[PDB]
Amino acid sequence: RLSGMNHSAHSWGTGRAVARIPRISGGGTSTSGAGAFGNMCRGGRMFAPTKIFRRWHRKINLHQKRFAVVSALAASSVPSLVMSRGHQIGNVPEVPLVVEDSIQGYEKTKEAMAFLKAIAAIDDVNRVNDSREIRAGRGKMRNRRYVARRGPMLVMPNNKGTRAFRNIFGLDLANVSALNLLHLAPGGHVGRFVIWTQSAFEQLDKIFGTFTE
Amino acid sequence: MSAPTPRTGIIAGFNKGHVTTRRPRQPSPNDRFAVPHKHLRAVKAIIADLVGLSPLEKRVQEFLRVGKEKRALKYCKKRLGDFTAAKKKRSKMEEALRHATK
Amino acid sequence: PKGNNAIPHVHQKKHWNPCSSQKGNVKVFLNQPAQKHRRRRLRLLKAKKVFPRPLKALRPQVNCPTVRHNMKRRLGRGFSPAELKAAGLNPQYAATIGIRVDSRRKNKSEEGMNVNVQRLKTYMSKLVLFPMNHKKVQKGEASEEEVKAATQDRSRFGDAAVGAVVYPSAEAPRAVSAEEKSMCVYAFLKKNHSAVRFFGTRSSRAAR
Amino acid sequence: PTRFKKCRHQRGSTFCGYGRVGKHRKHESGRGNAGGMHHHRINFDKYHPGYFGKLGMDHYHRKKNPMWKPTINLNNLSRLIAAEEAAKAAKGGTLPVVDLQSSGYAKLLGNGHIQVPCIVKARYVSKLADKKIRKAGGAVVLQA
Amino acid sequence: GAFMYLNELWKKKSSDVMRFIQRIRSWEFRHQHTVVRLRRPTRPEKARMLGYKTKQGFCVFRVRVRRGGRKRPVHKGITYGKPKTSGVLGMKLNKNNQAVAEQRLGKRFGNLRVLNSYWVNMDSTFKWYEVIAVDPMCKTIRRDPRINWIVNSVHKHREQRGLTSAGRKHRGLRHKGHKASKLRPSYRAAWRRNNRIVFLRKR
RNA sequence: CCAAAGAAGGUGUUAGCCCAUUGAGCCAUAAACCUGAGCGCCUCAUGAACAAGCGAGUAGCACUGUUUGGGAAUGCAGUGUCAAGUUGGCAGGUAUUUGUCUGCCAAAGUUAAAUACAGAGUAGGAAGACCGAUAGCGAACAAGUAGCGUGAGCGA
RNA sequence: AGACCUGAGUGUGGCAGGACUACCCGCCGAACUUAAGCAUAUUACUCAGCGGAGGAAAAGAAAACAACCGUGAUUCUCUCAGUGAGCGGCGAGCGAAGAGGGAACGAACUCGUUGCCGAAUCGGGUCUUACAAGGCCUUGAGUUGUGGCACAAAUAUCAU
Ligand SMILES: [K+]
Ligand SMILES: [K+]
Ligand SMILES: [K+]
Ligand SMILES: [K+]
Ligand SMILES: [K+]
Ligand SMILES: [K+]
Ligand SMILES: [K+]
Ligand SMILES: [K+]
Ligand SMILES: [K+]
Ligand SMILES: [K+]
Ligand SMILES: [K+]
Ligand SMILES: [K+]
Ligand SMILES: [Mg+2]
Ligand SMILES: [Mg+2]
Ligand SMILES: [Mg+2]
Ligand SMILES: [Mg+2]
Ligand SMILES: [Mg+2]
Ligand SMILES: [Mg+2]
Ligand SMILES: [Mg+2]
Ligand SMILES: [Mg+2]
Ligand SMILES: [Mg+2]
Ligand SMILES: [Mg+2]
Ligand SMILES: [Mg+2]
Ligand SMILES: [Mg+2]
Ligand SMILES: [Mg+2]
Ligand SMILES: [Mg+2]
Ligand SMILES: [Mg+2]
Ligand SMILES: [Mg+2]
Ligand SMILES: [Mg+2]
Ligand SMILES: [Mg+2]
Ligand SMILES: [Mg+2]
Ligand SMILES: [Mg+2]
Ligand SMILES: [Mg+2]
Ligand SMILES: [Mg+2]
Ligand code: NA
Ligand code: NA
Ligand code: NA
Ligand code: NA
Repeated sequence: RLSGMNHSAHSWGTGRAVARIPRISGGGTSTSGAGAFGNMCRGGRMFAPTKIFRRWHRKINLHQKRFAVVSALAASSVPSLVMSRGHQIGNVPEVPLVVEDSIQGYEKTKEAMAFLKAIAAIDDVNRVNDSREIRAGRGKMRNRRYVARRGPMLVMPNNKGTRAFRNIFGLDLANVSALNLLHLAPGGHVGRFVIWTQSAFEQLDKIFGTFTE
Repeated sequence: MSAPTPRTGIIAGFNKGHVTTRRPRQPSPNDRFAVPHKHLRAVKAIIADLVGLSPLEKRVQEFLRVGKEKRALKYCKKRLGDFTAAKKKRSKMEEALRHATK
Repeated sequence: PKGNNAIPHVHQKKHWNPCSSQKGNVKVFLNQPAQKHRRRRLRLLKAKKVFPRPLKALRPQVNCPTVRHNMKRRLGRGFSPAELKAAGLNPQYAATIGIRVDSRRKNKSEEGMNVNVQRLKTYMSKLVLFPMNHKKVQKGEASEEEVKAATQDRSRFGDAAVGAVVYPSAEAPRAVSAEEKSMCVYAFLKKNHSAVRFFGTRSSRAAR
Repeated sequence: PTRFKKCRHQRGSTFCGYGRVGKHRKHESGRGNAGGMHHHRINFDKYHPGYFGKLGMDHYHRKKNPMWKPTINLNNLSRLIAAEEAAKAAKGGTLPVVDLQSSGYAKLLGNGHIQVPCIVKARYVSKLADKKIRKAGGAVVLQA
Repeated sequence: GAFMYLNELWKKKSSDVMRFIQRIRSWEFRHQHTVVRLRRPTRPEKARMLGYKTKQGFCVFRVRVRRGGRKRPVHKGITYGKPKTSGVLGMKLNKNNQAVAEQRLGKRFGNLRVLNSYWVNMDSTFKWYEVIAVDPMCKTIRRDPRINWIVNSVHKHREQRGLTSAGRKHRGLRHKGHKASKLRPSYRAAWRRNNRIVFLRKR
């Protein structure tokens, strides 16, 4: 709040043949008589300095949030929508992709990678791996140095079983009890590639309901 | 100790309100404030006999000696601010006059 | 122009905005999630520290005051000594076994006293009292099997032993009574209302 | 969003929709509701009549809990009854019981036709509501 | 006990004998200093009521304050601004003379902790209050559970922050509920609550 | 080829495997802290069962000033006047005089938490849809420096 | 002579003093501004000024709300409520509280009094591994009262 305004900086008046903008007081310095207190002056105060009262967060209706999540889930099951979103699903056996729950017992990232190759999500994983690169602006000067694509999202019934899958680059992990729309439709684009465990698949009817139930 | 009168169960009336089994008012340590204070009164009587009268009390006693007791009450009310206090002071001065005579 | 708008009463003529020359008077809630996390973490830490005792002390069930809320029930500050005596507990001892005590609260009826006495009875039936010395266990003190099988309540209101506050049950459907088909409820209610509305004037008219 | 505001369309206009003659000055008509009795009187009088003056008594320390008294009508009483109970409800038989103070209401008013007969427990009632519900085969039970 | 007799005797303050005693005492006090250390309180009953004990580490000081209203210290009685803030003589201090005496004693003797004070005498120009002080470095004080609290640092110069009884009186903390809603916990705190602009996150 | 490690720093181009990191663990500790109120000993405490009173220049009240949404006065201050306690006092938001009801018991004191940190510190962290060297702090740099004013100060 | 009352001098043992000051506590306190003028009002019980603490501070255990089927120290949050409260050249403007959902909460204690005791108290020596919440001694201080016990969460305590 004090930025640009921490000077005496009175206006010289109108008798002198200079503009009427406030000028820095004193002498013996290069800054003496320099224009101050203005968005146009060097070292001055910006127009409408930014505040922390700006509305950063938003309220969304609970039913609208649930509708959005339901629509993203419905769109994730259409192979053409998943294809058009960017994912490489040309070799996967079926959409929606449901696998057995034995993957929750994996302890090695190489077992996880073997399972991914077996179910043919390795194409999308390789897509994101090849897509990794350096960001294209000041974001990399901030803490956003690297970017990559999304890749498949593996959904588990509970919090267990992610040990072998946490370190795979390009694979996201999800819990069926807490499904995020920011991950079901990245960028606002519906049609994410989702790999369901069997238990997570069977929980879907009770989690989201039915048109009648 | 009489139990309180039961309510009627309707929103309007003399005993309006939901019907419950009312309990009597339980005794409290503050119930001893209304009890007469014999020892305090005796101490105050000794101190009053020792010290005598204040100017307010002298003026009120002279007002009461002559027939003017309403004027004594007015003077007490002006000096004390309250009509109850004025009446209490006038009654105390009347009792003091009777005690002085007898 | 101005047109047809509401007359504005926004109430922002004081120096609330933090600018140069003004400290401001504002309150932002940017630490809300961090404070929620801190509160939950502190609650879990306190539960771990006071294990196996319930995190929240036992509280009575009371009726909300005004006529707008008197049909609602909630948790009180503490049990009155009358209720503790009826449940067979010393208030000073109950204050040591996790029961809140409130000397101020008066019991003006038997129903609100009986519900709280029942709460106290249930809590004392479910209570497990650890011995001061496990070698010499006194009367009313738990055995080693109970001490080893102890568990912490850690509930938001500390009412797992006694349950939530009880409400009156809804009346079952029934048939209309013969007196109910005939009685004029509005006439009855209006008569009762007017009895109090015009009590003073009726009394004055009767006196004069 | 700033990219949708009129400031972006007026880049290069040099006046931003305020004119060369009149210009955009700081406070050309006062601040706030200034001049509601002079030089804004037409606006105040034609758009907000009744603004100026005094009316009625003064109720010092108004508590709104004592005055709480929501109302419900006879044709709306099916909102407080479950569907299956209204399925079996009929005049001359067992009828559902409605507790208005627990449902959030204090007075029963009685506008329109009552769709389902019942026994309504209410603090207050209208004479028309009482008569209509007694005609329809229901009842009102006073409560507090 | 004897306390009852002393209490009633000091409630009879307008009698002849008490007026004589108070006149002699007012003369004697008038011919003394502004602050005077005493061996024993002039009113032991009042001192013991307010917290004084005949123990080592308790001290009593009689402090004198001039009577009358405040005068605004403006040069030649000249004030600039609205005519509302123009009075020089009719203004009154928002702090009572008992608090002023306690603060003078506490500021003069900074090694003592002021506990309480009581009225003893007043004449046409002066007013006398006896202030109880405690030595925080005395073993008797530091080992007594009932006066131990005053050794802590939060109680340093409590009379200057208005935490004494007279301070509470002129702060309005003698009242509760609808009589002191804007004065609790303090008027500044109530003003902060009522005037701070609140920005909820999602709004 | 590694991954329970893909973590984003360095290194002569864009590095999981060049380096540092990224984890279980391991070792060492003034006091304090925590642990059948950890556990012995000496000493010292200590638990259970064998009638009257209650805070006086106070509270009022008057006048004046001030403060409050508080309005025939919400608090407070000055000065005058000044109680009750054996229709005891106080509050119950229109002044009076009654008499009923309800809640409470002023005029000593202590007290943790939840709360502030709107131009503070100490020791650490996490950051950011922020700024990017005329910007962001006055100050990315031997910056409150060089310099200026009798000085308060001003200040690249 | 002597006392004890009041007051000195000295020795001995301490403490105060300044900094900081964002927040917090006490005082003191404007004006620009707004009212399209201006004096009440507004700004604002705010800036500047003067004191004082702390990691928080202040507040805090009912001379409380209420008017209920009642509630129950304080503090804070959402709400009440920009209010069919109120206040105001009734203009510009201003503007709370109870109830309710919560956070927190082992939350309570101490003195004076009154009864019954009455030096049992406190300092200081000395001793016990100990400037012991211990013993012993001590006129040193205190009877112009220090300490104990009981006062509603109560119904004795004091022996053995
Ligand atoms: K919403
Ligand atoms: K003076
Ligand atoms: K003047
Ligand atoms: K409040
Ligand atoms: K790298
Ligand atoms: K009464
Ligand atoms: K305090
Ligand atoms: K605060
Ligand atoms: K800080
Ligand atoms: K103007
Ligand atoms: K003001
Ligand atoms: K509540
Ligand atoms: Mg700048
Ligand atoms: Mg670029
Ligand atoms: Mg034990
Ligand atoms: Mg335009
Ligand atoms: Mg124009
Ligand atoms: Mg003043
Ligand atoms: Mg308070
Ligand atoms: Mg032990
Ligand atoms: Mg042991
Ligand atoms: Mg007085
Ligand atoms: Mg004002
Ligand atoms: Mg006001
Ligand atoms: Mg009292
Ligand atoms: Mg983050
Ligand atoms: Mg440059
Ligand atoms: Mg720069
Ligand atoms: Mg610069
Ligand atoms: Mg200031
Ligand atoms: Mg804190
Ligand atoms: Mg404190
Ligand atoms: Mg105001
Ligand atoms: Mg004593
Ligand atoms: Na791009
Ligand atoms: Na990791
Ligand atoms: Na200082
Ligand atoms: Na609340």
